[PDB]
Amino acid sequence: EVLVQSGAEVKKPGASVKVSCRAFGYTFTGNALHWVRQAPGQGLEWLGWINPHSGDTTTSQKFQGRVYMTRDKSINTAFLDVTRLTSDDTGIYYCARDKYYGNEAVGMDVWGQGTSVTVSSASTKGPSVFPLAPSSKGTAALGCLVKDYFPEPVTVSWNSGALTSGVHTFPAVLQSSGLYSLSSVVTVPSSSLGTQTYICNVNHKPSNTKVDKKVEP
Amino acid sequence: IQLTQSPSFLSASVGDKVTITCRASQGVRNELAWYQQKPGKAPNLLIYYASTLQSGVPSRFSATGSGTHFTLTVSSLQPEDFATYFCQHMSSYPLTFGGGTKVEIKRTVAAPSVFIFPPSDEQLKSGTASVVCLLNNFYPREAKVQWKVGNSQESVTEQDSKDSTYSLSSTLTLSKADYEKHKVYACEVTHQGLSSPVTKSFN
Ligand SMILES: [Zn+2]
Ligand SMILES: [Zn+2]
Ligand SMILES: [Zn+2]
Ligand SMILES: [Zn+2]
Ligand SMILES: [Zn+2]
Repeated sequence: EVLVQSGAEVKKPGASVKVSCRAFGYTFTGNALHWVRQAPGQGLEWLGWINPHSGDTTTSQKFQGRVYMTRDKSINTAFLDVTRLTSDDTGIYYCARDKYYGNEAVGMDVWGQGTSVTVSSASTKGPSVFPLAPSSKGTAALGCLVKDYFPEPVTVSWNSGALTSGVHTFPAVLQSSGLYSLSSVVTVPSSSLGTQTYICNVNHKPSNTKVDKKVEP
Repeated sequence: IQLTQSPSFLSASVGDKVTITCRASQGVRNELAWYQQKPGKAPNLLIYYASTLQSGVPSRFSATGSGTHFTLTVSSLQPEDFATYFCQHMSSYPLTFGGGTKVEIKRTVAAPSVFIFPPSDEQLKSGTASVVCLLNNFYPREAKVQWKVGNSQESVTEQDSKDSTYSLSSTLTLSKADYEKHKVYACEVTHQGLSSPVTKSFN
């Protein structure tokens, strides 16, 4: 019993996006379907729900006349259309099946994997990776600074995955420029700076950018 | 029709009995649900009809509610259980989710290890410079980084599954206008695990 949603979207402000949800492993017309969104770092917002049998929809008043839900019985699929897009609409959108005990909202049972939607003026760009250089000359810290890439995500590994015990990878930050930057760091003993040669692997698939870069003092 | 979830952040240890609250500003007629969400994943249903457990949920979870007051109780917290918890009401439209309650693993106070990294030469060759302050492995998570003698942005890690601590990366960024204040740049770090503020610098 599974809900498979469509892939991540990147859109300019004022545009429109259609997100799809396909149901597997249970009969589609038996349960209402909610749409819920979560902006990063924030909580859950209910957009509305649809009855895939009747085609009935209830949209939360805030989104009425902007957001639309439809369905296709043929392909056991639900649609969400968000129009007149704004920065406020950046986040992950989930479809979730209600248990619909008693033909009523009861609780959200099966969830989709979610669909990331990003809304910005910005254009696809690979990151600039900068060394964060070790000093003195006890214990020290090394890293990468992965700057000004769009859109999310990127991947960052140290010693090409060889040591995961010391690594702290910080979430990126949406800059006033409109592009993302994050930092990656590791802690090591400070006699090791002359000896070991430090790997840095960064993958930004949206720009299809793969980057390896090394940090010494 | 507002749902207030309390508290917003809770600190607890394995084996702790723990209770979480949801107040509705008006009566819901037991049409109320509780969700658990681990970071990166989607929520799971825990409770419906505000006291009834979903199939597959451990007995250590319990809930009750009367009128405008609803509670979720874990009889003994298990490591699996540190996550964020949401309430949702079905009473009428819109169906609303509570703000959330994050439940974090409580540990002993630990002071951060502070580091400062000046911009790269390579970064300098791009016409832009960023100075970074790294706070490694502290607790609790409330801490203060100050840059000045400018506008900066901070980013925090998750709680370490191994050590149960936090880390912070602050980035002070000036390309625009070698700051109208240009001598010594520094970051003062305030945390309650430290005697008094720790400072790091160069140039
Ligand atoms: Zn029919
Ligand atoms: Zn409906
Ligand atoms: Zn109201
Ligand atoms: Zn009912
Ligand atoms: Zn660390």
